[PDB]
Amino acid sequence: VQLVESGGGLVQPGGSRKLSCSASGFAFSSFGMHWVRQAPEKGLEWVAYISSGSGTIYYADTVKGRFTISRDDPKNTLFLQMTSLRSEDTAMYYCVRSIYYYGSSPFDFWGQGTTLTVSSSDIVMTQATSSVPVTPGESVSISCRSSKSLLHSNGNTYLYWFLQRPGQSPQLLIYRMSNLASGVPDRFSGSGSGTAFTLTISRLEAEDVGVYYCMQHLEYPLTFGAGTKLEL
Amino acid sequence: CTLSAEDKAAVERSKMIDRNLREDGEKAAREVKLLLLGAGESGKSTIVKQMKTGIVETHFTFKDLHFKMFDVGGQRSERKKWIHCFEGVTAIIFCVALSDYDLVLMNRMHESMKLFDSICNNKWFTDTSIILFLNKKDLFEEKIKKSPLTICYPEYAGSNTYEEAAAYIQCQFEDLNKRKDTKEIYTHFTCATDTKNVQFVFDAVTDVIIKNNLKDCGLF
Amino acid sequence: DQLRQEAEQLKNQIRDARKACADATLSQITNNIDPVGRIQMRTRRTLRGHLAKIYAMHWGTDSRLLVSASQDGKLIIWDSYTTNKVHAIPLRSSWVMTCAYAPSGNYVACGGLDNICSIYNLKTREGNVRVSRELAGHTGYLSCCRFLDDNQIVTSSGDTTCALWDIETGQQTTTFTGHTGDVMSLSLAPDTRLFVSGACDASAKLWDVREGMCRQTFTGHESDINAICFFPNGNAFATGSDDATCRLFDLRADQELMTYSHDNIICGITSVSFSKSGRLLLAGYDDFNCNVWDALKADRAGVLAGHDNRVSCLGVTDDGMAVATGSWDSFLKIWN
Amino acid sequence: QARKLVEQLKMEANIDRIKVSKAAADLMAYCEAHAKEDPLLTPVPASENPFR
Amino acid sequence: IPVIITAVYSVVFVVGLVGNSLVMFVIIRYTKMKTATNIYIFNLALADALVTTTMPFQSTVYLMNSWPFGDVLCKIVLSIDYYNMFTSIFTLTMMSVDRYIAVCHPVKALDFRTPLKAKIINICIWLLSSSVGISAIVLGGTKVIECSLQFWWDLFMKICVFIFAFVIPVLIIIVCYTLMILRLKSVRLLSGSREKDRNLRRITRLVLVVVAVFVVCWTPIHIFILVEALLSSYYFCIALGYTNSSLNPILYAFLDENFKRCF
Ligand SMILES: CN(C(=O)Cc1ccc(Cl)c(Cl)c1)[C@@H]1CCCC[C@H]1N1CCCC1
Repeated sequence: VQLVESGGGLVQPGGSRKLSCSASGFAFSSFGMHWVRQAPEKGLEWVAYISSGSGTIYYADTVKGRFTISRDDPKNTLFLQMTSLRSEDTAMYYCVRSIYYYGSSPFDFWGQGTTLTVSSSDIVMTQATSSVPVTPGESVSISCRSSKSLLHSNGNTYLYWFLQRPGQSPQLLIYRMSNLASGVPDRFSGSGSGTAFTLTISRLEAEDVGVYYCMQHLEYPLTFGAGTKLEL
Repeated sequence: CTLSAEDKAAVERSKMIDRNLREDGEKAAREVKLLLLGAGESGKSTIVKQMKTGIVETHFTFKDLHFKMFDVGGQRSERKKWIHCFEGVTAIIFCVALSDYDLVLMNRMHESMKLFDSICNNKWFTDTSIILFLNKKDLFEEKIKKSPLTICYPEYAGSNTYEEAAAYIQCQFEDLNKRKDTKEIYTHFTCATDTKNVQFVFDAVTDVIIKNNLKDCGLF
Repeated sequence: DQLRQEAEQLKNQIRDARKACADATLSQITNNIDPVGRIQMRTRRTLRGHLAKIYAMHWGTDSRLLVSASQDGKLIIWDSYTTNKVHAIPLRSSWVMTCAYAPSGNYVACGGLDNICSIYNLKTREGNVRVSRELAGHTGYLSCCRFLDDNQIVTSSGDTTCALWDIETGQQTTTFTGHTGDVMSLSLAPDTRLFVSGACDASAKLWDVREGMCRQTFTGHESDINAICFFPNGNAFATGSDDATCRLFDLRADQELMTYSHDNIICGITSVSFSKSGRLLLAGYDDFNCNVWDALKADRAGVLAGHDNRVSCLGVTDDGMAVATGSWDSFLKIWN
Repeated sequence: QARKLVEQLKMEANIDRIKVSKAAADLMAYCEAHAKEDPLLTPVPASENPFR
Repeated sequence: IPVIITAVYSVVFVVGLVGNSLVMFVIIRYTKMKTATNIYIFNLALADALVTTTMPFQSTVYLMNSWPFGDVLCKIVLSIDYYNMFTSIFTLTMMSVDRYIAVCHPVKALDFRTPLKAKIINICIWLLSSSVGISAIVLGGTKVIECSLQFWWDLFMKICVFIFAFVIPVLIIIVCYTLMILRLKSVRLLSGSREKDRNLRRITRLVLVVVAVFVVCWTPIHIFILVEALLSSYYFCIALGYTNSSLNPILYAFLDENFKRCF
């Protein structure tokens, strides 16, 4: 399974551009898809969402009415048309797949990322920790706070943990607090109680060093959290 | 909406699955299912070949009508335990070799006669039409010239000609249709080099469809 | 000649031993306690989407998802709580009479008139459900299948034979051949070391998985046994037959204990299941409604009326929360 | 075929069995010891019912 | 005479309401709404129930010889009356066409006569009748005060109503049912033994009963409308139209194979 992004580049402010992500390796038509952007030095920020069959389309209030997401299911491609490019729209964009049924694991695979440089009620997720100094072989706990309770009536606590290694796209570790992803070592663990969550690593190698992000899927617009860098 | 975003997307996925299921089940309602039956030497490999382990499924088309034939002769198990899978079926194509009136496996014609009697009066086919095929009519014509039909039916008492003998055999087979007020039997004489059975099956199935949607419309 | 006389003498010896072991009747002992007053289970959920007769259903081990097989070539996985279809698997052959859910939950199995047991992987790196293995070694239709674990499955066929397969290689590692009539049902023990299988010869044979040979034979019925089920304790089982009768056979006693029947019922039984405690025996009859019997007193505790056709399949959750009944009218019903 | 049936019958005959009263009491005890954990035997309140 | 006709009006209104309600209840509870026939029957019953509901207003107008309800009620009552009449007539015509397609074109009816297509057909019928009702509500004014359409234009409206509510539907029903009966005569199963011939005669009798009821209960009122354009008789004829609307479900249910099998 792979998601290869294309587009980006240098765009004059006030212009327009189309980002196209080609999906190859999975049943594209059954996956909802997201565009999530990351500023050149800041953390992640959700942009757009289109469901399976294009029956549900959401945008961020920072881009609502200006961006347009679409999907070509027979051609297996995702499109994001960006119009009237502001100077705050320069970022690296990741196309993310997410399928929603019982027991599913959304946000499981992330795209490579396409860069875009332009020449010059929400739930707030807080990651107080930053630049934590760590050593291999120890145990490290990363905390997270939510403005609103992510626990729902059905019993799910829509808190997602992502690890972004230096020079690589973010990857999913926990897709609901205490639900470990697939292909992730058993050392990673997730816990939470209401609006306070904790990701624990009992033993760490040199591979799992990077920025740890928290995302909420309780309600849109899917607010991320600030980075929590881990230093070797 | 008292639902989460994930739960709403799950509901949307279920709705898409429902739409696909409805489309699939409406595609399968316009196809004609025919259950093919017969004996070992009755002859149904020619019938399957002409109008073209586990059970075998044949698909063909004729006059914008899609036909599925279910050859279940390979299931050498208790027929009582899997025949109800074909309860709702358009017609039963029953093949019988009329040239084996003297052959012995217990005459083969008698074996076909009891098999037809069991299938026709089955509780699951109390209203399912039967298309009766009598195969190898040239072989029967050659055989009846020398050997009289009285080998199989001692109480025949009829002319030893192909037409009269074939009519007697057809009447004997059709007389097994107990309570002939709800179901029909479309008897037909075929041969290896004879391509008209597809049209006969099409006409019988058209009559069955007319009756079925007359029941559906509530006119009957 | 002499061998037939020896076999008759051995059968007489077995019958005499069973009669000697018949110290009393379970009915006499259970007559001293209060029965269940009146079981009243209403249709909590109604799952629709099947467009043909439903022939088999199986609950998941989490007892929230359930797989259902129908003759339109469809295998639907239902979220019983919210009544939505998690998966809809299209089958290569629409003639299916059984379906199984893996205890882990990663796989499902199905089979029927194609004499093949197909295994579908639910959790792939892609977004679909694909067939992983096609176990094709039986000579008759497949009547039942039950996952021993993620890699072992036992299937009973209409060729009077059961088999234990290795899904990794697809070759039946063991073959159980002692039946004279078509095997119609299976029931794994709670510890999954031995199982029971009822056949069309009115006989239920208990086989041992590890050794591979028949361990016990029980004969109390008059017609084909269409359904078998294992008691939650594991030392008893129940068989539903075509003479409108359920029978509770024991293992150590090696003889029948109770006979669930009534003069008002003359229709066969298609499926049986037990409550979590084993006090209720649920049997899906041909009279369009299931019957709930007091398994200790042989009293009809209740009726699960509400189906418009024959109740083919019927299951109970692992926590005993709900009872799912499928039927030939293409609707599944969850009762509580 | 006859020899195999004779051997199977001989193996079945030489099987230890207990009194029917003992097995009946075992089933009775199992049913009595799990009566509390049985939602179908007595309906649970709608608060604890996942199907409502 | 006025007492007898008023009692007749009350009787037909009550019978129509009860029969229509029972028909929808049966098509919703006794049997499922599968197949196109059940949907068509339910829609026709709903339209006929609407006609029966607007009948007592006409009865009260005849009794009091004046309109006390005012323009606000007059507009909506006239619009809903036109709506219900056109929906009922178009649903009867669509049921006739449905039966003709089922019998004479079975292969095409395999992919045409799905319940979904019945749903779109019924929605289109109700939408066309809603367009007619809108055209009526635009000019549905009020000006002894008599409620009527306010606008030679009235002659054109009457001619359009007569052509689009009696002539075309009657012609379509007669043509379709005659062709259907001929095809049934040509059918081997229908034209077989004595029992099969009896069944064919029964089907012909039912079709003729439906057509005769429609024609004999709709012709006199349209004849009066056309003749007077070019007071007891007018109300008797409109009562005959109301009886058509009320007793169409009665024959549709009591003389139905599905209903007879169920009951
Ligand atoms: C008479 N009529 C009206 O729309 C006028 C009108 C309506 C209501 C009231 Cl209460 C009054 Cl006083 C007058 C229509 C059109 C002509 C033929 C059929 C009539 N109906 C349509 C269904 C059955 C009766």
